[PDB]
Amino acid sequence: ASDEEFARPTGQGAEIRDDGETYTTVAWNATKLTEGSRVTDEMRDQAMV
Amino acid sequence: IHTILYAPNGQDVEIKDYEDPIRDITGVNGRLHVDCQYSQGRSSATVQY
Ligand SMILES: [Mg+2]
Repeated sequence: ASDEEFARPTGQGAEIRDDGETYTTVAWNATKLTEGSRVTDEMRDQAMV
Repeated sequence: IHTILYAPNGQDVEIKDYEDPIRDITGVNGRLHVDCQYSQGRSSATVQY
């Protein structure tokens, strides 16, 4: 939503002017964060951990 | 001599009010429809200077 404003100083009998609540968005665009690791079968067998 | 009074609502003077919320003015309006006709104009004499 738009910021709050100050009401307007006006004459008598004058039109009340429009300054309506105005809207926008922030767009999220979720980015795929990825991580890989590869290990050989002999490595997996021989390692202590 | 006949005074002919027409009103769309009721029989006599119609008063209407309005509130203007854009300008903060109240109005009062009045209306009547009127004619006048002689049924016999030979029933009347004018005095001329
Ligand atoms: Mg503004």
